[PDB]
Amino acid sequence: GSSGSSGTGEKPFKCVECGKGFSRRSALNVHHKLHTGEKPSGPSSG
Ligand SMILES: [Zn+2]
Repeated sequence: GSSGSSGTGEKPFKCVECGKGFSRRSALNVHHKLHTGEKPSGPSSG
């Protein structure tokens, strides 16, 4: 079997979409763009 979660960091910056962990207020802002915008799936009419 496998066990031993030792992947902690306590980063100050975190994504509001997944909760990632960054170090600067820039790298996190860029990773966000990835969230806002995905393949053409689910026509959300408006
Ligand atoms: Zn994210």
